[PDB]
Amino acid sequence: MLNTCYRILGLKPTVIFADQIMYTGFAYAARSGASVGIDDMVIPEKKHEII
Amino acid sequence: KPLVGTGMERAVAVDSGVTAVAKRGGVVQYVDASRIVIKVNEDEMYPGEAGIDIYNLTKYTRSNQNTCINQMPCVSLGEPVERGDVLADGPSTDLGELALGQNMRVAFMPWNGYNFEDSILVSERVVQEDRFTTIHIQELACVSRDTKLGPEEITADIPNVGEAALSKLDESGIVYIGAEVTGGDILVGKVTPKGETQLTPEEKLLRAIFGEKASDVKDSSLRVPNGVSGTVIDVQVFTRDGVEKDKRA
Amino acid sequence: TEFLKPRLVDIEQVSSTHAKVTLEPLERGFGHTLGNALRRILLSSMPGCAVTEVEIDGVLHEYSTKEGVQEDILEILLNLKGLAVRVQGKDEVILTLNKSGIGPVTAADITHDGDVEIVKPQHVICHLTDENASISMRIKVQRGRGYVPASTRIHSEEDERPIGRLLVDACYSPVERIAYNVEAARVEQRTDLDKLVIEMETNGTIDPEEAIRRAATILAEQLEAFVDLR
Amino acid sequence: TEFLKPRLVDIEQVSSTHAKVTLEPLERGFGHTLGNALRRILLSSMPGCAVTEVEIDGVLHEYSTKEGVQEDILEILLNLKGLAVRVQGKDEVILTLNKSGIGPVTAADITHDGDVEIVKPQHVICHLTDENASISMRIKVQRGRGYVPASTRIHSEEDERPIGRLLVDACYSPVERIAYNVEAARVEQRTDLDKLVIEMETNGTIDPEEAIRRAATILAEQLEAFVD
Amino acid sequence: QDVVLGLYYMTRDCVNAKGEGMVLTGPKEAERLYRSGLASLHARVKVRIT
Amino acid sequence: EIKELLKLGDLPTSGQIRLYDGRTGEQFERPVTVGYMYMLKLNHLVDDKM
Repeated sequence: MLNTCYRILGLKPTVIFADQIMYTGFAYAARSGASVGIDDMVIPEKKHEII
Repeated sequence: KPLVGTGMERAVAVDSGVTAVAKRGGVVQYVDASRIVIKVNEDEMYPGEAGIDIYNLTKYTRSNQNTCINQMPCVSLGEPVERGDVLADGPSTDLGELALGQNMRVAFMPWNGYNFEDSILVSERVVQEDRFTTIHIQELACVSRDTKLGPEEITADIPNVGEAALSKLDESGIVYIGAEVTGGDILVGKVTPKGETQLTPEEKLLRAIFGEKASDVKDSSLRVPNGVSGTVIDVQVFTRDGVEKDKRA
Repeated sequence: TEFLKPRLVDIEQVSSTHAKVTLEPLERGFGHTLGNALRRILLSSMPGCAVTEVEIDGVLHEYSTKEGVQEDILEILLNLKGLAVRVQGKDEVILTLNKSGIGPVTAADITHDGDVEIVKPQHVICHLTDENASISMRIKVQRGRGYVPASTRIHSEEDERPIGRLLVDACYSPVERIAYNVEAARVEQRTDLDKLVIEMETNGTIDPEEAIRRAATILAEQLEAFVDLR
Repeated sequence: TEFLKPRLVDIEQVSSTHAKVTLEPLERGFGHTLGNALRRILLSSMPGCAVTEVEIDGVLHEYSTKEGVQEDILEILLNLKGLAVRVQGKDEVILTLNKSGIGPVTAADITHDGDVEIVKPQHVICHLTDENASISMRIKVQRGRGYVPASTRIHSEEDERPIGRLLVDACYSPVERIAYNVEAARVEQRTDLDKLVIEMETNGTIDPEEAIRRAATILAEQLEAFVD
Repeated sequence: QDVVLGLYYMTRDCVNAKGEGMVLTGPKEAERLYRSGLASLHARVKVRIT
Repeated sequence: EIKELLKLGDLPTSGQIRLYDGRTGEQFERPVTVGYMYMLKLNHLVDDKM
């Protein structure tokens, strides 16, 4: 996206774009609620069957 | 105390020799912030001596890393204590168990990038409880030397000074116990001998305009380092065996 | 405008510290608009009386020790931060406390001022072990708001610097926990409406209902800038 | 109380649709307290006029086709949702629209009512390809607030609902985008203060500055129950 | 890190969810409906963008 | 054992709680792990660095 933006529009547009991408990225990443529960680390059904 | 420990907590705190554990079991005859007095039971107590152990707890003083060292009593007045029990807790110990840091309600989620690369977002409520507020114990020293020109001494008489600087000092030239200090304020007044001094024309005129003719002695008073600010908790004076003393000494 | 104003319906005061305040009818979206906007003010802006300065004889700093006392001086200061106090007329009162002998020093040992209420007279302030031991101090209680630490107060006015006055963090704000619940109010036709239940959990003194009225009035004081100036 | 009230400083109206409103001085923490509390009201509670019901002849449902027309009927309904309309006296008006021949049907082809303003007469509503083709319809514009779509309307009004009545999601709310920026206001001593920049974007039926005063006035009217 | 994750969350789609197959004037009405609580960031929608 | 202890505390089996943004008041889009982590204050303090 940034390379495209650069080769097309130029420098100014990219710096802005790059920042805005970063800002919305962080913001919406935080809105997601993204966490690290231990039920998030799902072991497959049949591990004890394979080993 | 740590809510999420291993059990090794007490073992560390006790064996470190930073806490004060009971040599003999019995009832604490007297509790105090400075010391602990415990009465020994008949079975343990020796028949020869009286049988009352003394434990003068190490109170707030310095560390090798310039931090606090305290021993608070973890026992109540007149409490029955068993042999080998923690009587006073150390600087990082709680009911004998190790207490290095503090536990708190944490939540894993990003926050407008204020936790970007492992960056931490802490509540003001943590700062309000002053719970992560650590104590630093610095030790600034002041040396009276014997130069080729003559001996140095330690008096309140310092040339080129504000009454504001000599306010926290006494007559001897040492800051009071409990006096708050800040970078630029002088802890201990010192003066060294000043030799053949070429008073530059612009200084001979300036010392002849306002006056205040300085004496034959240089200035080198120990002043709080530019930036540091705390409370003086104690001051200790070491002297050779000779020259008469300051009144504060 | 289809202005639909709410009305203070029920106040279940389960305890003088913790009390619920249900609110309806609220038009949709305003449940949270008010809910949080209020919460923010109710935590930060709410005013009360707290200990600012203390002064003990035979004491020069908060780090030192006093014989015949279990707690150190800092541990005493902390007990005086959360000392529940009300000051009726003035904004600055200096109460005196003398006590001795073997007794757990409570807030009832303080000589209460003509226009000063100590809410919790059983509140522990210090423990005396030796009977020979005697404590004497002067507690300055000022009125403010939010949280004013000693580090924010040791870089401002500071006229008289008397060696002996120990500054202690004064937790002026009385609200300790606040949280608002937004449930659904069902009207014959309006079933999308919501009710606002504010669960407030404060220290002594500042009454739950009185605090809500103080926070709403301060928000309306800030809004006179938007009614008048465009 | 150290009450520190703000004052409406600058209003840079870059366009009649989009206008910035800088605000200071605000005491710390209130920048967001107001910022969002306002945003929420300004999106949901602000009232406006929007198309509710439409009625086209030779048409029985919104899924069908009409010859001589590029757009489908749903595509037309969507153009009428975002049709900018003002109704001066009444709260319910039924405008009529007749047009024919090869011409991009605009909002100027609508027969405007004595007390009805079509803000954008160039607004596209339908495209006519055949010259023989002729379109005729009856647009009902009601006044409401927020967003009331057919899904949210069929969950609440389950009274009269006959076939043929194309329910278009009427965008009553005139604020389209609102977002507030919290910058730092520096006073000689107070350097922790903040300023509130609200970048709003309405349609034109309500003035940006006027809309902020409506959302602050409704908030003060809900505080009449709390004595002071 | 977060920036990339936050964008992936946004763009990535899901089945129906709240307000499937709705129809919007612009990308501003999409922010309007999501933050209004009447659409998920993962809803298939026929929007008109220029 | 941990999930059994959480049932005694009438806490969620998950360990993720329904969180609300303080700035705003509206809920976050989906649950977040909350609990008590014993953290430490390292000697590397900024007053001793800058």
